[PDB]
Amino acid sequence: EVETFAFQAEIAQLMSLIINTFYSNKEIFLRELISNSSDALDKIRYESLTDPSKLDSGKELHINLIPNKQDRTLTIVDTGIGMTKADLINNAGTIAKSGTKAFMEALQAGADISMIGQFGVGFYSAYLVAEKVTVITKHNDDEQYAWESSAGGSFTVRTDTGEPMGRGTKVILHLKEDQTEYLEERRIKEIVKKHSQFIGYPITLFVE
Amino acid sequence: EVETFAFQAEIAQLMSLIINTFYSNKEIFLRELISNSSDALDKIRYESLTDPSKLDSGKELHINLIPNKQDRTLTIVDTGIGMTKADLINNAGTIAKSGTKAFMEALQAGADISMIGQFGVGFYSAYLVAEKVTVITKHNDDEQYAWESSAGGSFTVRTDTGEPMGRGTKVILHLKEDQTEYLEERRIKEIVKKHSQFIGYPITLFVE
Ligand SMILES: CCCCN(C)C(=O)c1cc(-c2n[nH]c(=O)n2-c2ccccc2F)c(O)cc1O
Ligand SMILES: CCCCN(C)C(=O)c1cc(-c2n[nH]c(=O)n2-c2ccccc2F)c(O)cc1O
Repeated sequence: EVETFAFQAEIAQLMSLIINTFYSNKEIFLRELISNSSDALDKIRYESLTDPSKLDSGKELHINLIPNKQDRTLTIVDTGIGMTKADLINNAGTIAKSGTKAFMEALQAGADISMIGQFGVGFYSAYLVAEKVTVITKHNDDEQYAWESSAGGSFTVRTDTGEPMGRGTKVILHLKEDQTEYLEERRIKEIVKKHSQFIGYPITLFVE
Repeated sequence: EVETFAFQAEIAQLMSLIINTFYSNKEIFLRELISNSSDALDKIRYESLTDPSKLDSGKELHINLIPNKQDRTLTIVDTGIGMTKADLINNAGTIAKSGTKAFMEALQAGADISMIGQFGVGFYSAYLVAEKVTVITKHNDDEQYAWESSAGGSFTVRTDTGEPMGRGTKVILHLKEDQTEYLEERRIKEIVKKHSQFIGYPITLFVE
């Protein structure tokens, strides 16, 4: 039921850098995850133009931010196109390899960690604030999958037995003990207003 | 052979704004066209992972910048995924409508024309420097098409009888008389270094 995969050398090295480098501007993880969600929403919106049945799994195109102080998690939910099992493995493999190489070269040349998104590896900035990331995803052409990594050079993929989401992606950030500010309403509002004010989909910040 | 289409009200209004508003920072058109080319290159690179035959129409993934002082044109060529006839009409229609609305609202609120790309309508910044834009495109699933507009509320689409390009998109900017600086080698190099230094594909500036 649970499949374990080794990250390739470059991605494993990038994840180690993100976890271990001293960098105070951690708030940029939110902008990267929202940007990825917006891109997935653009994809399903575009496909629905030639094929309206693509929206049978859900018409609403939105992003939800769900803080949970009890579980110490910040969840980013979108109703985008979602990812197939192959998409998950390819995005944690071949895509993340070319992106990492180009980004790590720039960091050595004097670039900032905040430019990560320009290299297509923005998702991995989640490890600035999270000790573990769980991704639940559902694409129209596949079953619901759960991807997870606490870094450490590996990730797991399993079919998800949880509540069906219709279509889209849910990124569950298991926050580091010293990073609970990202569970606070005013702090999340501040980051969204600063970095994601022009996203073309409604962003709802859930209250506890 | 030649089909004529009316732009919808919002896009026609955006194109008029771009042509008539006083805005000195025109150089941003290049960044938007290179960004679109990079996105199309990401698309074909991703599709080729599950299907390597997608690269039968060309393996090289690059961007070429071709100035022509005689014809007063700056051409941006890419070997990206290209666009089908439907893609051309949809990108000049439904996609450009939602993007325009969101962008024009921001401009009224105090935003800058330089943020156009965040709204998915970055291509239309070409009209800051061009009096006419011709687009030649070839997608694996369709024939070679020529799209053209001098704004004025309409665009044409025809099957292209020119030289086959294999796969990708060619954007031909017919420059305004006072915008010939964008044909100069040092000026193009300056803009690419400033705004497109981290693009993940080789950018070749052709010499005359
Ligand atoms: C195992 C590594 C993957 C990490 N995750 C979850 C992400 O990057 C990520 C992906 C999507 C997504 N759904 N469908 C789709 O095409 N994308 C996508 C979007 C932008 C770049 C690439 C993408 F695949 C999302 O909505 C939200 C995300 O945070
Ligand atoms: C009639 C209006 C269209 C204007 N043009 C030519 C562009 O926007 C434009 C489009 C592509 C392209 N090829 N394939 C594909 O998917 N794209 C694409 C990329 C980014 C956003 C949307 C896209 F369709 C390109 O390589 C270069 C471009 O300058």
